[PDB]
Parts: sequence; structure tokens; C-alpha cells
Amino acid sequence: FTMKYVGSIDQGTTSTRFIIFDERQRPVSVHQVPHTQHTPHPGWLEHDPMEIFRSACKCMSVAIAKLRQKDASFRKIEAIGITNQRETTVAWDRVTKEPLCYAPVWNDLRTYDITKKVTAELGGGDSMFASKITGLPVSTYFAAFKMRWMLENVPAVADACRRGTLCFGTIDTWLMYKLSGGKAFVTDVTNASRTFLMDLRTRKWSPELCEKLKIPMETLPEIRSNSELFGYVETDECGVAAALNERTPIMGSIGDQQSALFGNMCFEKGEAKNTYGTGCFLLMNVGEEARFSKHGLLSTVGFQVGRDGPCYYALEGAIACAGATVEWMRRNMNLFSHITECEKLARSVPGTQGIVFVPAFSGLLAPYWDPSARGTIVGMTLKTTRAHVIRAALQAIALQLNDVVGSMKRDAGLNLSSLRVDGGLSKNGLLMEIQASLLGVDILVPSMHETTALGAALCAGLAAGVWTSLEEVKAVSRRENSWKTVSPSGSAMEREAMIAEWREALKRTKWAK
Amino acid sequence: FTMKYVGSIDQGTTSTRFIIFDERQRPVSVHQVPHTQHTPHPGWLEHDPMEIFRSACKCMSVAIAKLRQKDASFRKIEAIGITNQRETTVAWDRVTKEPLCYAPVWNDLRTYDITKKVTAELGGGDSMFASKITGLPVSTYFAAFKMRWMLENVPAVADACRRGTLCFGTIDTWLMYKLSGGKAFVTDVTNASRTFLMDLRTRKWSPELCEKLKIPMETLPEIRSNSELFGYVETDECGVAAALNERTPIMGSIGDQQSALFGNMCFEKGEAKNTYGTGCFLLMNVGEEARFSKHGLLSTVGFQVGRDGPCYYALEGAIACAGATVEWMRRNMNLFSHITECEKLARSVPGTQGIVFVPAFSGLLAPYWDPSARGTIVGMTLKTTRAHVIRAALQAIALQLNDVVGSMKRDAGLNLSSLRVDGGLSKNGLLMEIQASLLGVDILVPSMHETTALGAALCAGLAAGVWTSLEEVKAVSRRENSWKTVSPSGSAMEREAMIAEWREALKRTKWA
Repeated sequence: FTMKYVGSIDQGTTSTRFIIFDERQRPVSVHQVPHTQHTPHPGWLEHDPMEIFRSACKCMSVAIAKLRQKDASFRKIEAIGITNQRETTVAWDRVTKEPLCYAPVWNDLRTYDITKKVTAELGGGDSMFASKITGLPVSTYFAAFKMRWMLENVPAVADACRRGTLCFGTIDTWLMYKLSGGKAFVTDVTNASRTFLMDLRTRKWSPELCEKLKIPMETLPEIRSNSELFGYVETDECGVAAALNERTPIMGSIGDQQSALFGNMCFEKGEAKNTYGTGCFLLMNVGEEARFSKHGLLSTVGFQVGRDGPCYYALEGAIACAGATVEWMRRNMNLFSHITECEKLARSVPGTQGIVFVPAFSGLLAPYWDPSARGTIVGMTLKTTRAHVIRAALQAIALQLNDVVGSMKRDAGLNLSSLRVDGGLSKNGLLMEIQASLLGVDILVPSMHETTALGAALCAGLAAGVWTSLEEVKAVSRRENSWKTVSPSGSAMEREAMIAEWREALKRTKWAK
Repeated sequence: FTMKYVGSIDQGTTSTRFIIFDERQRPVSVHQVPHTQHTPHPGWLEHDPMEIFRSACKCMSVAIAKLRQKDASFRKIEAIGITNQRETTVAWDRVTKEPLCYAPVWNDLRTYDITKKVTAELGGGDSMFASKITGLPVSTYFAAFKMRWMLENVPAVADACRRGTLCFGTIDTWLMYKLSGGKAFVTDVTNASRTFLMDLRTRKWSPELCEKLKIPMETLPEIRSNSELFGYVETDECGVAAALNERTPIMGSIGDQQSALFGNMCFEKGEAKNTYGTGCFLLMNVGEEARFSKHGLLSTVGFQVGRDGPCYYALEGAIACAGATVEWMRRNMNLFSHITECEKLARSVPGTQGIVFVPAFSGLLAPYWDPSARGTIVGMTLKTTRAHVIRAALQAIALQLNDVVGSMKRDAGLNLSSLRVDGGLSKNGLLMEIQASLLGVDILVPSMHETTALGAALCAGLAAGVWTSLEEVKAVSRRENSWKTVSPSGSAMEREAMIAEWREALKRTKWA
């Protein structure tokens, strides 16, 4: 009788937006609000959690209102899913319902000294002492250190903790907390797997990790799946409750990168997504047993649909950003003006004719690891032109992705089914070909590219009955938002020549000391 | 009495000019004529010798006419100097006074197979064998090899040999021959020294080597100095002797790079020159005694004024042409646009902030030869902009240089008393800084820049009594031609860092 709509709040590193998705998985209304990136000292990043919570509410309320206008037939949101930046941590008080201090970003480096102290005191020297428990190396990224830090260097936080009134939260939790007026204090599994305090395999807070890091468990929220009731939105900031005009439940909460995996329909062992965002990540779905890395990839929770639903695990590798190289080529080097020029200039030549470009601008962080590596170009002749370099560029981007997928294949004990690209510089026709060829697989490019926000909408849609199964969901995608599939089309021969070059060229990149 | 003029014939790789000089060493008249660059197979290069001579003539003929018409006083040329591209070889019949075929040019790679045949059957594997005799390795460039190729590979050449009627010669010889109407048949010291057939020390045709490379000796011109009576212009061909209007004497003959040495007045041990043409070369006046380097540079004649005149010697090294590198950035990389910008952009930054660009596109030649080597750029960061690369290039060029002067200083046991320059790039002020800053020498810059042609003219003039001694020749230069001079600036340590950083990168150059 009536159309169905599901809302996704997408809380990113530098902004927030609310996309309302159609029953046919169409983004039909959006609104973005940026938030200040506070940098008190070089290397520090903080976010005003109250600014963020107002952003979300505004985005929500503008977006609803816009639609009430261009679409009759839209009377309400069935359910709201939240997808958010991961490992930013928030500290707030059960009674004030106000944050104690700004929250440090996954980026933020303030935890450096706490990081080194843990590897030495608790790891015996070994940064990986807890990786079989968490899937994570000791690092400045993960929540628990940001938590330690705030208990260590913030008077309000330490007192609250001591008084018994402290809540630590990831952005999903903070958002569900405020959005619900304070009733909901919950976290989804993809997020909690980024705190350093969950047993990866059991998916419960680790008491042996909580006590060693003296993080009290009454400060932590209730771990839940990605899809199910988390609480209701009933707050009036910015008119939101009124806008919903209808008792809307939050039924979905999932980490961004994992949200991209999920909205790109990577439901099976083998499938992978490669997002280009503020960070660059490759996630591969490894199935129901958690696989652990040998080559410095993270082990994480892919997704989990329903409290007693199955939990699919993931390996995550941070690949260096493609756009970076294409940007520098253009901004710093003036190799092409700008725009589509990059692809046409690359397409305009057969191949690279001998040269390799390793864009190791800050070392190499793939399975190959060195910070001693610097951006290098080798094998140029007087015949070499900006055309070849820009190609070498694409090729090397494509090639880096392969080395990571290389490791991921080994640890996971499986072969890449396909790879989905999000369609950013993935607008790049040639890179797609270079990459599909190289990896031995169907590279997938979707026509509806709001895939991150979608992950969380699909999580909510499922919990609420907008869509009934991962089967139904994937049918609709193909019926409605037709993917474009790009086939491998090179020759086994050439593929190994491009890899040998690429490896022979990596033996040239060490310059830093 | 009034003005004395000496004409110079500059017969380059892609063209010939005739420049008429007054005794103030000033060009008062030029004409220039291109000639066809034949390429029968990829790698090969030929010149029609008849075309080179006709274009030699038309040049003389037109330049004279131009002066004649605009000054009523210019009536005669005192003498003619000839400066020419080295190593190109011509073969002509002694009686038809006509070529037996097109001339292999210096950098023509047809001789490859002949070159190897030699090295393994005359050095038994060592190609440096004839070093302390000719001064040179077994390369494709040098003349005796192009002689060998024609004798094995041109049925009409072997025919003229079997009649005793064949002549071989390099362009100076060929040009001198025809200009005489078949009467003079001479080469000169700097040009014979590139044939791979004369003993450097003695300036005589190695009988041993002629019979070794099976080249009969009565095919060879008479060796002479750079500065004497070679012959008289008697060809009435095209431009007449008439234009000359006085039988005129050929009194200066000297190879191109060597003419540039003489023309920028490097008559002292340690005095050197770096020039850019269709090839890039540096040489210095080592001194009266020949010297040699194990490092694989080349030892050759430098100049000899007169029959009984002194024979100063020279180390000469090939180098990566700067113009080529620069142009490459400009037209292959789009690194800039305006031949002017290369400069603005290097100054827009105060240094190369940790990148090295080794512009070994053909490979490392020079001191440490390696043709594995190719265009490397190392150690870029997200913060490296083309500003840096461009500078790094100019740094590279200067470093390639510095490195050639390591190998030349050592073997010669003397100091670089001054480096003379010219070529397109010596409008780049920064390069000149970075060259002096690194080389610890006054590098000087002619404002009268026609200094190759000038060297030939000077030789002819010296013989002719227009200028009377290498010393006067130079005094004259001082009065009338500003040399924009540049002197070194910086620490012995600021310097040591570029060379230090430079060496390590050349270990990354190896590719293929």
C-alpha cells in the first residue's frame, strides 16, 4: 500500500550526513554538515562530540523535510541505521549526559607514549601479545589506549570513573546514546572489535584485557550485532523527534569500513571491498572462522545480522591512497592539467615501455613493509613521457593492491571471489582493467555509489523487515542499481611480467635513513 | 693599408656555415646551409659528400656577396680556416675526383659487427689494446672502422682499391681536396687522431695498425698541423675563387671540439672547455706531454700551430647533453613550457630537499660506464614538486661534469685553471653557479659566442700573419669581448653533500 524508507546516519571523520533510502535502495534525500577538526598540538585530533550529535540531528531533520516535499507517499522512516568513523572514542557521564572532553580521533597520536608502554610492560616486548585475543596489534588507533589516556590526563574523566559515573563510547554508541535520550548504552560487534577490549572469537569484552589496562567494565557498553533493536530515537534536538513524527527505532549500527563491505553485498567468503576515503582500506570477507594475519593485516568482525545470526570475519589491510598519487601527479608535478586528462593520457599509450613508478611517498606499508622506502621512478629513456609515468602510476596503484590481496589470500586460506570498488577515482576505466586483469577476477563497479551509507541502511532494513534476507537485498540491488562488471582480459604471461617488474622495482625504493 | 679578414668554414653534422671574421675576431658575415641526414637502416647515418661540398661552397659564395654588397672596403680574404665534424669518413676515386658512396657519420652504428670482430681478434678480448698508441678504445665512432665497413661492404670502393685509385679521408680532408680541385690531399693532427690509425705520440700512421685492419696506406692523406699552408681555393665550383677574387689559401684546419678548445683560448695546461652541440663534450689542455686514463676517457691531440709548432694534448670526455635533459622535461614531461622557466622554477626553491634525479637516459657513460643504467629519480615525497626535479636536473648536469673533472685532473696531475663554456644552456645562470660552486673554478662565458668557427679562423689567421702569437690572439680578445664571468660560492661541505648523495643514487640507476 505505502512505500518504505530507511534512514542512514553516516558519521564520517570530517562530516556527517543523513541519507534516506528508498524501498528499492535509492538515496532519495541527503544533507551534510561538517564539523571542526580540532588540533591542539601537532599530531592531535579531537572532535566535539556535541557538535557531531547536533550535526547528525540537523542532517536528519533537513533531509526528512526535503522529502516530505518532493515525495508524497513518504510518511515515515521505518528504521535508522548508523554507520560511523571507527575508533574515535568518547567519554561522557551517566548523569550530566554531557561529554567530559573532546574525543580523540583514530588518527590522533596523543596515545604514542601509552602505546610504547604497553608493548613493554604487558607485551614483554611483543606488540602482538594480544592479537590472538583481539586481532589487533598494539597501536595508537584503537579505543582502549585513548581510554587509558583520558583516564590518565583528564581530571573530569578520572573523577567520573572513580565516582562510578563514566561511560566510554565509540561514535556509534555516543550517537545511539544521545539519540535515544540516554536510554541506549550499546555497541555493535564491528565497532567493539576496534576497542582492543573484545575477544575477537568470542565477541565478549575481555576481562583479562580490561583488568590489565585497568579499564573498568561498567564504563563499557553492551556488545550487540549489527542488526536488531538498539533503542529508539526520541530526542528533540533540532526538531528531530517531531520531524520523524513517529517513534523511529535504531535498528542498525556498523563500522564504516565494514559498512562498505556490507553495502557492497560482500556476503560470502572471498568477496572484498576496496574503499577510497579519509583512510584507504581493503576488507575481505573470510567466513565464519576468524583468520589471523602473519603479514600485519588486522583481524576483524565483517558483520553479523541478528543477535543469534552468523558472524562473518574479515581481514583488513590499510592500502595507501590512490587519489594521493593522481593528485600529486597533477598538483605537484603538473603532469596533466586536471580531470579526465589522467585516463586519456594513460590510455593513449600501449603500455609503460620499460619504466616503473613506485609511489612510496611515505615508505611501503603493504605486506612488504619499509619506511626506508621513498617514491621512485626507474628505467626512463628519452622516449619516456608524462603518458607513461601516469600509466606506470595507475599500474603501480593496481599492483600495490595485489600485494595486499597477496597476503590476504595466504592468511585467509582462500582465493578472491571478486573485488568491488566504490567508484571514487574508480571512475577510472583503465585502472579497473589494469586491476581486474592483475588480480585474476571480476572487478565490480556499482551505479548507485552511496554504498557506505547503504551498509547501515541494509542493517536497519533487515532488522525492520524492509528487506527480508541477504538474498532479497541482493536481488534488489541488481534489479535496481545495476552494477557494471569489468572482466580480466590480459594474458597469464603478461601478468607475471608486470609483477616481476614490480618486485624488481621495489628493490630500488630504499633511500630514507 | 686597411681591414684584414679571415674566413672560417664550419662543417657540422646537420649543416655548414661560412663565417667571415675581421681582425677584431668578429663575425661580419655568415651564411648557413643544411644537408640531408640519410638513415638507410635504424641506427645508421650517412652524408652525401658532394652535398657537403656544394653547401660549403654556397656558404662561402653567399657570405662574400653579402659583405661585398654592404662594405666597399672588403676586397679580399687573407686565408680560410676549416673546422669540421670529426670521424665522418669519405671515400673518393683519385681520378673521377668523385665519391664512391655516402659518408658514414660519426655516431652511425653500422660498424657494430666490425668493431667486435676486431676487439676479440686484435686485443683477444681487450678493447683497450690500442689505447697507448691511438689514445682510443675500439668504438664504432672512429674512422678506420667505417673504412673497414666500406671495403668489406661497398663493391664500388673495393674496386677503386684494386686499382690503387681509392682515397680515404675525414671531412676536413674531403673539403680540402675538392676546394683545391683535387690538388691537396691532407688531414690534420686533431682529425687524424680520431681515425684510430695514427700513433698519438708521433703523429704518424701506425704501419702496424693499417696492415692489421687491412687498410692500405696510400689511401691516407698527408698528416699536418692545425696551422699552415694546406692548399689554395681553386675550385671555380659554384661560388667562385672569384668571389674570393684572389686565389686564397687554406691555412687552418682543425676538428670541431678541438676548434672550440682553441676558440675559447685554452692554450694552458688545465685550461678546459665544455660545449653543447649535436654531441656534448668536454676537453682540457693537459699539456705538451700526452697523458692517459685507465678510467676510459679519451686521449687525443689538442692543437699544433705549424710544421715545427708545439703539440699540446687533451683529455676529452663525452657527457649527457643538458639541453637534451632539459628539453625532455619541457616537451616529454610537461614539467614546464617556456624555455625561460627552467630557471624561475629552480630559484623558486632553495634546494632539492633530498631527491636525486640521475638523467642517465642512455646509461652512464663518462668515468664509470654502464649502459644498464636509465632515467632514475629517487627519494620523492608527497612534498616533492617539479620545482625540485628541475633543480635536481641542473644539479645532475653539473655533477656529471664534476665527475669528468675528477678523472681528468688525476690523470693529468694538474688543476682546472678555468672552464670555458657556450651552447644553449649557458644562458642558465644557476647552472653556471652550481657548476663553479661544485668545481671550485672560474667558469667563463664568451659574449662573442661563435667560438668554434673562431678556432678555425684563428688557426688560419695565425699562420697568415693577421694575429702573430697565441698571446696576441688573446690580448685581442680581452679588449673587445666581455666574458660574463662567474665565480664559485659556498662551502667545501655544501659541495661534499651533493657528491655524497650523488654516488649512492648511481647504485639505484641500474635497470635492464
